[PDB]
Amino acid sequence: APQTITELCSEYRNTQIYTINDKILSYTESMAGKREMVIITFKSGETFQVEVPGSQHIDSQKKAIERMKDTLRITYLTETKIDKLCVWNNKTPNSIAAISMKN
Amino acid sequence: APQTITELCSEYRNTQIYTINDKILSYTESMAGKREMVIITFKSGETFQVEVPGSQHIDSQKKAIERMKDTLRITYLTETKIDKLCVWNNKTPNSIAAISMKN
Amino acid sequence: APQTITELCSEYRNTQIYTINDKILSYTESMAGKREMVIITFKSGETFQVEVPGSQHIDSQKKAIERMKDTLRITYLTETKIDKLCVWNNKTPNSIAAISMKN
Amino acid sequence: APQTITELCSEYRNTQIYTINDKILSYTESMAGKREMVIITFKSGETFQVEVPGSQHIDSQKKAIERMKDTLRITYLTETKIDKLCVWNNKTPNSIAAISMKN
Amino acid sequence: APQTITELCSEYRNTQIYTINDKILSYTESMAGKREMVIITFKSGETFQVEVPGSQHIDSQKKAIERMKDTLRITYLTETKIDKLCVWNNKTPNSIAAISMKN
Ligand SMILES: CC(=O)N[C@H]1[C@H](O[C@@H]2[C@H](O[C@]3(C(=O)O)C[C@H](O)[C@@H](NC(C)=O)[C@H]([C@H](O)[C@H](O)CO)O3)[C@@H](O)[C@H](O[C@H]3[C@H](O)[C@@H](O)[C@H](O)O[C@@H]3CO)O[C@@H]2CO)O[C@H](CO)[C@H](O)[C@@H]1O[C@@H]1O[C@H](CO)[C@H](O)[C@H](O)[C@H]1O
Ligand SMILES: CC(=O)N[C@H]1[C@H](O[C@@H]2[C@H](O[C@]3(C(=O)O)C[C@H](O)[C@@H](NC(C)=O)[C@H]([C@H](O)[C@H](O)CO)O3)[C@@H](O)[C@H](O[C@H]3[C@H](O)[C@@H](O)[C@H](O)O[C@@H]3CO)O[C@@H]2CO)O[C@H](CO)[C@H](O)[C@@H]1O[C@@H]1O[C@H](CO)[C@H](O)[C@H](O)[C@H]1O
Ligand SMILES: CC(=O)N[C@H]1[C@H](O[C@@H]2[C@H](O[C@]3(C(=O)O)C[C@H](O)[C@@H](NC(C)=O)[C@H]([C@H](O)[C@H](O)CO)O3)[C@@H](O)[C@H](O[C@H]3[C@H](O)[C@@H](O)[C@H](O)O[C@@H]3CO)O[C@@H]2CO)O[C@H](CO)[C@H](O)[C@@H]1O[C@@H]1O[C@H](CO)[C@H](O)[C@H](O)[C@H]1O
Ligand SMILES: CC(=O)N[C@H]1[C@H](O[C@@H]2[C@H](O[C@]3(C(=O)O)C[C@H](O)[C@@H](NC(C)=O)[C@H]([C@H](O)[C@H](O)CO)O3)[C@@H](O)[C@H](O[C@H]3[C@H](O)[C@@H](O)[C@H](O)O[C@@H]3CO)O[C@@H]2CO)O[C@H](CO)[C@H](O)[C@@H]1O[C@@H]1O[C@H](CO)[C@H](O)[C@H](O)[C@H]1O
Ligand SMILES: CC(=O)N[C@H]1[C@H](O[C@@H]2[C@H](O[C@]3(C(=O)O)C[C@H](O)[C@@H](NC(C)=O)[C@H]([C@H](O)[C@H](O)CO)O3)[C@@H](O)[C@H](O[C@H]3[C@H](O)[C@@H](O)[C@H](O)O[C@@H]3CO)O[C@@H]2CO)O[C@H](CO)[C@H](O)[C@@H]1O[C@@H]1O[C@H](CO)[C@H](O)[C@H](O)[C@H]1O
Repeated sequence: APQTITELCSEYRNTQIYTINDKILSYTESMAGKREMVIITFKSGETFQVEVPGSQHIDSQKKAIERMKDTLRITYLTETKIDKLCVWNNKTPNSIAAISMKN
Repeated sequence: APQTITELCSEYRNTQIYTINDKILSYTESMAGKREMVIITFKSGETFQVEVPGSQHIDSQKKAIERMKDTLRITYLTETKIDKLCVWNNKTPNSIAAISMKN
Repeated sequence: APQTITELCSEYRNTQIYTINDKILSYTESMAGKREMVIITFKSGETFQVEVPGSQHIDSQKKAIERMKDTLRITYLTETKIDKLCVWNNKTPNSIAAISMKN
Repeated sequence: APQTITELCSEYRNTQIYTINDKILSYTESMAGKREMVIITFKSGETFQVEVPGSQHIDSQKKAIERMKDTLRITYLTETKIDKLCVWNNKTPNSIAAISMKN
Repeated sequence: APQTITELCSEYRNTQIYTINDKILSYTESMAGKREMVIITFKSGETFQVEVPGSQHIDSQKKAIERMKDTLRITYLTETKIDKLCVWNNKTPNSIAAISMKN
């Protein structure tokens, strides 16, 4: 298994590490049908999503998708600095694969 | 996928953006049969619901409805300022589709 | 849909509004078989339960029962003032149908 | 339904009330197979478990077991004083049936 | 049942106690397919994982794996000092079996 977010991110195609080093500026959550998703933005202007669950996801990802949304909300609310995001860059906005935080 | 709440809200009919820019004044939660719902009010006087799950909801929305209720409670309790709500205006009170918070 | 706890509470029989305006004094939680329930008391001496799930509950209430117990715990722990409780008065102690909090 | 932890505890065999009146000293959580359990200790030296789910549990207890572990963690982390524990004394360490907290 | 993390850890093969006595330095969470996992590091330079769920896990562990990831996040966020980790040493990085915290 990978030992860092960067190492994990390299195990995939169409991914890149964004070094954020900042707390989340805005949190957006939708329960509208077909748009069950979370959107986060930063001071940098960069916007990121957790995608709507769909056929691009395998079973093992369903709970992890829910976990990521849980993490984004509590990260937002505690003003916790996110270190890095591993994101897929074939989606608009870029889609969150992994998150890291340092303290 | 949409990049902001406003953009997401535009992908639906009978929706409008309320710019709230305030913490939640009151939180009401019900486990009474056929009224399994949350109601939030603001200082502005405006009241909003998360609807009882029903036939107007698709399967993908069940977990998101529960998420929205989770978010409203923790938002309330932390006195977090809500920025915008995307709501359906063909329900009374208006029904929450999406929420945003800025920091 | 109702716009306030009081309005919601009036849609049912054997219910009444208790104006609490206080934080929870004691929180009791049981995982003993047939007594999977939460009990709360106040400084006023009044005691309230979330009933054990049973045949008086419809399916849509299962998740809401669990939510109400979640809310009672976090409310207790944060010393959050409860405003009102809608309770069923044909149970001993009185059984929680809805809760409100103002800030 | 019972109105206090003590009253609830008396509806069972092999149970006793421990008056703790203290915050949790240590929290131990295991995800090892056949040892999916939580252990808590106190300054008094007394140790308590939430048992591994097994055939001694009825269906209605599955969620309540998970709730009890949730409560123990958040209680530990907030340094919340536990008042009383209703425990089964036919297990080693004694097994948690109910918990109460006063404020 | 075991009464301490050390005692529990001894009921398994390929395990060892790491005495950490420190808060978590970094928290990494991934929802990428086949890498649904959490990684934590410490100031000591030691890295640990909660493994991706797979055939090495029995059914009773599914909920416990999710709980462990919940605990790591909230532990990280509250800067709570971990005391000990029971870890499997036949995985890279070492894989978390149990955790303890003292206060
Ligand atoms: C790049 C891509 O299409 N990914 C989609 C994936 O396709 C699989 C293979 O992609 C990789 C990858 O994601 O980069 C290759 C990695 O080595 C794998 N990494 C690890 C650590 O296992 C991952 C991983 O297995 C999956 O992501 C987990 O589900 O997959 C890709 O190389 C392979 O391509 C085949 C192709 O299918 C076939 O038509 C052609 O004949 O040959 C190609 C070259 O071999 O296909 C793999 C699956 O068959 O498939 C998943 C569903 O399994 C998704 O569709 C994924 O798309 C991304 O999904 C993300 C969410 O998980 C997110 O939405 C991204 O935006 C999507 O692009
Ligand atoms: C307006 C309406 O009745 N919406 C109900 C919806 O109906 C479907 C179509 O809905 C839209 C919409 O809701 O605005 C159109 C959007 O482009 C869609 N957006 C996206 C991003 O896909 C949404 C979305 O797919 C759904 O909301 C997700 O469930 O749907 C609606 O336009 C369509 O109307 C047809 C009509 O049926 C047909 O006779 C006629 O010839 O063509 C019309 C369009 O040209 O019907 C669609 C259903 O097949 O359906 C959902 C559940 O399926 C809801 O019932 C929705 O009502 C709202 O539900 C909300 C909660 O999700 C909330 O309760 C609101 O108050 C409800 O009005
Ligand atoms: C009062 C009562 O007995 N409630 C039980 C309920 O019975 C149903 C009807 O009750 C009402 C009510 O609770 O006030 C009537 C309301 O208008 C309804 N309000 C709304 C917004 O929907 C509610 C609501 O539907 C339910 O609470 C949700 O399940 O129900 C009751 O009037 C009706 O009695 C009829 C009977 O059906 C008929 O055959 C007889 O001959 O005459 C009566 C009078 O016309 O029966 C309804 C059910 O068929 O049913 C639910 C289960 O669905 C429960 O059993 C409920 O008991 C309460 O449950 C609470 C928690 O949910 C709590 O434990 C209380 O202590 C219980 O009394
Ligand atoms: C004491 C005991 O062995 N309990 C096990 C239980 O057995 C049932 C009866 O237990 C009581 C009890 O716990 O004291 C009696 C109480 O009045 C009941 N209280 C309420 C509110 O219902 C409880 C309760 O029903 C259950 O605990 C909920 O699951 O049960 C016990 O009296 C009865 O014993 C019979 C025996 O079966 C029969 O052969 C003999 O002829 O007469 C005896 C006296 O009537 O059996 C009852 C069920 O068959 O069953 C549960 C699960 O079904 C557990 O096995 C329980 O063991 C405890 O489980 C705890 C966790 O829930 C914990 O791990 C303890 O360490 C276990 O002892
Ligand atoms: C060492 C190993 O490979 N363990 C895998 C396990 O194998 C079972 C036995 O493992 C023990 C153990 O892990 O120490 C023995 C303990 O006494 C048990 N402890 C308790 C408290 O009950 C545990 C426990 O029951 C399991 O973890 C339950 O999930 O298991 C192992 O001794 C036994 O090996 C046999 C072999 O099968 C047989 O061919 C040969 O003739 O004799 C051997 C030695 O007597 O096999 C047992 C299974 O039948 O199986 C589990 C899944 O059931 C895992 O695969 C486990 O591998 C580890 O899994 C961990 C996560 O759970 C982690 O990822 C580690 O990295 C894996 O090594």
